Amino acid sequence: MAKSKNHTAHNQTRKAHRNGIKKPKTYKYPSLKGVDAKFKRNHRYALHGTAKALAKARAE
Amino acid sequence: GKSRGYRSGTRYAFQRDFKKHGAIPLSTYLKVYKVGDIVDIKANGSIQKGMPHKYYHGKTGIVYNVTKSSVGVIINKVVGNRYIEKRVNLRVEHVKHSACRQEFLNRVKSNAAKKREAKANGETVYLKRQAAKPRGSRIISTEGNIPQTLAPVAYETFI
Amino acid sequence: GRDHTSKQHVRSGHRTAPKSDNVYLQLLVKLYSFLARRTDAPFNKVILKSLFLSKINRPPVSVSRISRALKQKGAAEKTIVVVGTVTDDNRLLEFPKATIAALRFTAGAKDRILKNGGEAITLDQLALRAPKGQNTLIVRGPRNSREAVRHFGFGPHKGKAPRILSKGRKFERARGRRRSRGFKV
Amino acid sequence: VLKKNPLKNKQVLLRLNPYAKAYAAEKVGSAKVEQAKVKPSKGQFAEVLKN
Amino acid sequence: SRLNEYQVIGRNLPTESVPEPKLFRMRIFAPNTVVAKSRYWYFLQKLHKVKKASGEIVSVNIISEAKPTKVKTFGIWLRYESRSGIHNMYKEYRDVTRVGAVETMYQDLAARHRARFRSIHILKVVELEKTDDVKRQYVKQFLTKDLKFPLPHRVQKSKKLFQATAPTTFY
Amino acid sequence: KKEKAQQKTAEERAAAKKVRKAANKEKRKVIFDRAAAYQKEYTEAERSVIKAKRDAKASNSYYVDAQPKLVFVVRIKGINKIPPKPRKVLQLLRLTQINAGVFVRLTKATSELIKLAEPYVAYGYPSLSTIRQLVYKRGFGKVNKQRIALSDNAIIEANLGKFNILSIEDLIHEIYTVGPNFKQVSNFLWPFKLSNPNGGFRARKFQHFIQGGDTGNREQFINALVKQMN
RNA sequence: AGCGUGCUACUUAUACUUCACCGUGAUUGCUGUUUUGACGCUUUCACGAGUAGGCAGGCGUGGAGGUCAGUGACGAAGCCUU
RNA sequence: UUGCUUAAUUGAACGUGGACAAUUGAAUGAAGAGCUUUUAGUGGGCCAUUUUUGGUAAGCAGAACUGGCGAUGCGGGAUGA
RNA sequence: GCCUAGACCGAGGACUGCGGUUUUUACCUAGGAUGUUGGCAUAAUGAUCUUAAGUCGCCCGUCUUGAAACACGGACCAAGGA
Ligand SMILES: CN[C@@H]1[C@@H](O)[C@@H](O[C@@H]2[C@@H](O)[C@H](O[C@H]3O[C@H]([C@@H](C)O)[C@@H](O)[C@H](O)[C@H]3N)[C@@H](N)C[C@H]2N)OC[C@]1(C)O
Repeated sequence: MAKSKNHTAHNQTRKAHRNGIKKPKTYKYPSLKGVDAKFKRNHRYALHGTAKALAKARAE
Repeated sequence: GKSRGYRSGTRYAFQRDFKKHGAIPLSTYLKVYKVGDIVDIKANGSIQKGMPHKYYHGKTGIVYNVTKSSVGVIINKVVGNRYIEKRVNLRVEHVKHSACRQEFLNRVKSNAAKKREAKANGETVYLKRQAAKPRGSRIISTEGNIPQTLAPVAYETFI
Repeated sequence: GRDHTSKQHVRSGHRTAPKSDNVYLQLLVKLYSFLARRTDAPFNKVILKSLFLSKINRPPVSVSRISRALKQKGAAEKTIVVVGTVTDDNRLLEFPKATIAALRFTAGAKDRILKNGGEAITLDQLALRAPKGQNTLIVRGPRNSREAVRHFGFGPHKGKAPRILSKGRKFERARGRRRSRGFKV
Repeated sequence: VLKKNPLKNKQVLLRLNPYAKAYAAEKVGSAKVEQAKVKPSKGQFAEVLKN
Repeated sequence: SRLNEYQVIGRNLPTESVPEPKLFRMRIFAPNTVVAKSRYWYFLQKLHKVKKASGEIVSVNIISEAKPTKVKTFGIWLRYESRSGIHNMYKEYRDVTRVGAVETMYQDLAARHRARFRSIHILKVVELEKTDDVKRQYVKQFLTKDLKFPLPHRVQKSKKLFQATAPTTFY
Repeated sequence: KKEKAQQKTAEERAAAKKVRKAANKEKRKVIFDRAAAYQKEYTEAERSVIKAKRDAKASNSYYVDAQPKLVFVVRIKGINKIPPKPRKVLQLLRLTQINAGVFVRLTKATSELIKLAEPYVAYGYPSLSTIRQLVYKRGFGKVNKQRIALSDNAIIEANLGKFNILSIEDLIHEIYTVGPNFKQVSNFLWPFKLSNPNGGFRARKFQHFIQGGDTGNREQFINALVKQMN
């Protein structure tokens, strides 16, 4: 009495291609989330030291 | 009812190759992966730890993280009208360097060498690849090669 | 028939005139439309499009942001240009002598500029004394500091502000926000 | 305001292609070709007739 | 006018192992050169294991009738496909060119066997030089002594709708 | 005052154009000599191919012509009921209406492109006169995203002069002999908007030319079709 | 005037080509002549199917502020009328 | 540069300074690209070729890709989503 | 290269451009039709109404995958009506 259509993927790719399918956008610096914590911890100190060394070198 | 478990439908994809069962040859564990390498994902059925999902079997991605026994690979997956950045942790038994990249680096080296040669020689070299062109003209001799006539053959039965 | 590669009859989607009905704003638009049409100085085209902007797209510019703009290397003598309102900032310890061109000055901002020997001038005066926008510096206010912007893109793990009328312990701090109440998204 | 076919309008033809005057005046379209009467197929190529 | 006879000569593309590939010729009855080269590649792909992509056409040439105003009897050997199988057959035609006899053969197998052009392979067309090489009586009866015959019941084709005189069929 | 100013302004125009015409007279010499040089090399190319064929017959050899480098592709199918991949291919060839025609340089990449669109196009190898007739009658240039008639050599030179294309005959030469800047010249040409053929098509179009239809490669008969449609 | 096949011409869709006109979108230029319209004028090109639905520009009705020192018993409003 | 790593002056990641400039490293195209807010209707579908399941089968029931009808007139199939 | 038979159209509105003939700051077929002649203005000419002929045209609204439906509401008109 209420038997109806169960499932179909008809028209679904047509809908997806109206405004997609968009590639995700890339950046020069990726987020360091999910990167190994030990590496990320030391990478903080390396970037900090580089900034100080460059600031000192620019000073003299 | 229906069954949609984690490894459903992987009966053949996760089987080992014929007469290729048993221990992993150690070259798998001696390869070195760096962040930014391009790797192919292939599940090894004998290593149940750090496996890909069946979706990532046969996909290729970028290494973004390196741990004790595994790498993190970035994959783009289509979900509806856009891609989603996926991050998968894979033990190195399920990963392999991609060969096309090493070929492309070969081309970069060769191209720099040629441009340096032309620079130091006083000429200019064109370095874009080109698709196959139509062939040019040519003259064919008949010395020992008189054209031989062929005809369609009659029908025959071999029962 | 045509196999259209793009959508037909699409308006550009950029505002080509102020929605404002102010006659004096339209006088300024007339001036800078002439200037952008006859001068090929990029400053005039930028000023022309800026006059079209809506109120939220012209955030107020504080005098402290102006003074930080004037501390750039070589910018102490520039004419600061604001297409919008310049507001006063009492957190500012000191303000220098400067020329500022703006649509509007609040009373405190104008008093502060004039007391330090500066010049608070309008955009037609700027056009008369810098028809190409020579030695100008355009300063824009913070667009994303609006309170409405806190609630844009709200969703699980997005870390945005919920749309809520009261704030307190009983208002949306339970299930869904706390692992002790089920889950936390 | 009106596109004129150079293949039909002579003035537009000469406006676009000045060499059209030299082509016409030199009768390039009906130019004779000097050469000798030859029959280069009389040998093996006559295998067009039978193999 | 439907068909012409062509020769088509081709070979494999030269390679390091085989710098001088053999040249192969075919005699093709086709409406134009595009169809002629297509037929050549069709037959070369069926006989030898060569594809179009690895070969090249060397020459395409009209083969004209030697004696276009000499009455001839031709024997034609055919392989054709019916609705139910594949058959060989031999028929005879009278014409002044090979192309004329081939066009007649195509019409004839269309008429009597419902055999379309795509279903027929022309094995061989031979000019029958002797009266003893002519086998079929439907052409043999036109090779007899002092042949003559009337054309009874001539129907004249009129240029008007209405005729003021009674019809006649004398001739 | 108005009458004297216009007479004063007209004589300014007349004096100014007396100088431009001198400066234009030198440039018209350049394009004249180029077209004279192109005509010479076309005839020299034709006679040399004839000579090489005749020499091959004598020396018991076969001369194989250089494979065609150029095709002209006409869309002869309407815009309804096209599968996605040939539809995209036809869009990438700028063939977005029935009876639109473009020039395509032949390589492996473009050959596979045209392979995809085969049951919707008619194409072949255009002759020199066909190219000239198409460019002269239905030649339009893409100037600032606008279809502009190629009615003056100034229009051609202001848009392709940086590629050493200064005249309509330079453009025709660059198309016919597939030159270094075939890409820019062919993309500058708006897709040709042809009529239906005078005399119609064959009884049924949408099957290959080989099987008696109208689609695919017809290899010298594209010129007869274009004469029907141009 | 049936069936198989080849050919020549011919017929005609809101399709294609050229031209006219309407609209939409873009586009050229316009202040010592910008001059009482610059929300205007002007050069050029492309495009036009549509339910549900969205938006835009307009037409019409009762009443209100302002204006036309507006119409009207020499006929307002209403109504009938190739 | 680093607090990570190496027996190590080994590496890892990110850099300073110097070299390579329009063939910046395949084709074709590109009424341009990117970003944001907000809200309508809808959430019964059906048909055709091919693949395909249950069923003797069905103008039957159920999936896959595509194109359509629904939402669409027009020329043709006499008539017909 | 030349000769030759018909049809449809005439947008724009001082000049400005590109070319051509050079006889020359002139002329041209070269940035869109002009010349000339007859008739009529008590009229041919155009527009609408009625009707005849040719051709095409099922009853709207609605729910629906699908309506002209042997699915539902609607005899007609005015005023009210979300
Ligand atoms: C080589 N495999 C073929 C596969 O190519 C395909 O063949 C189609 C064939 O089915 C189509 O034919 C189909 O569609 C036509 C019509 C509606 O187009 C019908 O007349 C026909 O009955 C129907 N079988 C035919 N027109 C093209 C082939 N490539 O489908 C059949 C197949 C056996 O799987």
